[PDB]
Amino acid sequence: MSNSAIPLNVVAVQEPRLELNNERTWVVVKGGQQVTYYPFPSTSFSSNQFNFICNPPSAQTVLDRLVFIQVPYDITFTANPSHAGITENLLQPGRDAFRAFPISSITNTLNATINGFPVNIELAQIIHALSRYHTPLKVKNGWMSMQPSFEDNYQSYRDADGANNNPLGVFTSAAGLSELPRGSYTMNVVTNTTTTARITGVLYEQVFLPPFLWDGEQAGGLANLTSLTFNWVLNNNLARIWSHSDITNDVSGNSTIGSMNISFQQPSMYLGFVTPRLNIPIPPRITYPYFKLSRYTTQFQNTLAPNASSTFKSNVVQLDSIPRKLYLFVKQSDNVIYQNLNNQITTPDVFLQINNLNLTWNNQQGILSGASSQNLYDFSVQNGYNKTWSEFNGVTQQFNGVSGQPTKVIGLEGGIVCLELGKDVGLRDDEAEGVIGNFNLQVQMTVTNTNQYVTVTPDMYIVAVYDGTLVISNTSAMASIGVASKEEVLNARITHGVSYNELQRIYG
Amino acid sequence: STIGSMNISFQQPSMYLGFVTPRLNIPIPPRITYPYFKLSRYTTQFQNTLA
Repeated sequence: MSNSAIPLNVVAVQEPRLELNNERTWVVVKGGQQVTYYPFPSTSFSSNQFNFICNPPSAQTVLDRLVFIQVPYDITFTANPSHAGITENLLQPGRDAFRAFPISSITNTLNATINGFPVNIELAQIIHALSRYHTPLKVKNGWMSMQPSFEDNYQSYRDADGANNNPLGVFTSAAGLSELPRGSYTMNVVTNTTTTARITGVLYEQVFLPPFLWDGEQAGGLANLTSLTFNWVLNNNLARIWSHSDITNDVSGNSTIGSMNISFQQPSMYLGFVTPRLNIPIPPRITYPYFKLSRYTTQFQNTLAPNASSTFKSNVVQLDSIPRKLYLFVKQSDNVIYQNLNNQITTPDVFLQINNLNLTWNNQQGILSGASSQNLYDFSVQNGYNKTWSEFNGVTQQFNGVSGQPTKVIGLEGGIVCLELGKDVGLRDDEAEGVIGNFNLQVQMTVTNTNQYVTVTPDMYIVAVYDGTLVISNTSAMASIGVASKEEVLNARITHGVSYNELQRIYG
Repeated sequence: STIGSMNISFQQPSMYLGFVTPRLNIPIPPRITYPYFKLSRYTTQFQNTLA
């Protein structure tokens, strides 16, 4: 051991097949008696709102963190003339589904108030890019499975047919022990003929936003609150829930569906409340981790396609405090796909392919500026990305065997960079991962539309998550942001117990 | 719209002030202090639309 250079320290370890001794301590697991579940049916449901005001039973009972709602719903489709006709059922075996996750992207915003100081998030634009980012297969087959859950991986729906991974097919045709497509999801079909379809069922969507958690891994739920209450609002259009394929819409048209309408019934939330036992007392006041994520967004006028490139920058913003990490992507814009609804039902979620990204932290200018688009995909996947290289940088050749038909190129749906803000952006001496303040940000990024048809005006999105303390003591909910002092950040002694990998484990 | 487009001129604008002079008997202090408020507007425009 003390053979080489600077000598080391010796330790020995027993192989797994044999200890055979070590100190084996019997461990009685105990948690409070009486864990019970309630179904709080929403008071004051509407067509543009849902409001669930529910009160904790005792205020001495901890409230478990996973929460979800269920909405019974009803849609009627009908055929437009022309395109007409028309001779196939208005709903098609392989060309039709819910968008994922349905009752989510449809909702404009969600805000739950605890204790009650409100913590709210933006669910329409935030989520579709938040989904890719932290889930392993283990998770996407667990909790995440209650709502349609298969993300759009073709640049255009029309192309997909008929692949083995067409994002909206029947259950049969997803290989054993894997994530099914979104035409897997169960619901009654009361009618289905040409000129008319009409469907019914019930969809379970879990709530996102902290401190309610959509990871499987759990942590001590919020006690000792005195009243909590959720509040959705859905943006007007509501044709966004459904999905479709161009492959059937063909003509000078136009298409088969336009138009159709939805209807909800009594939704209800599902809360859960353990009780701790009279032996072990939980503290009068108690502190929780708390994250806020809020998106900043430019819109441009320039129109680029069907596969031509260009460059863009986004108006400066001044963060109050360093986000713990931020995401950046260029998605196809909102101003379109909110007109003449056929567009709403037949445009996938996917983002444009990135060529390079240079950004500026406070005053720096040109950060990362010389890192290859390949070299952007290295992190994450180190912050947990989860899509093969070919998916990022989305493009894929796939050629045809005859004389003479030119090979066909498909967009494979683009990428979204996430850069953890101290992990690989670097911060001036004596500046933590979240201290006030305040530093400009500006993202200058060149992009390319890889979707074969058609042109698209884009927008840029940048979603930054901040890390604040939140102390819920009944019945106040103070929430200090930028918790560490600038003097405390120098000479805060390092530890060798905690592993950094265990901190990136706690989402987030 | 019918209206487009007009042209506006001005002439010779004049201000009016009122100057009092206090009684010779009663004296005014050589150094006075008034309250003074200062207004200043900060603006951030974001370029998104909603309708």
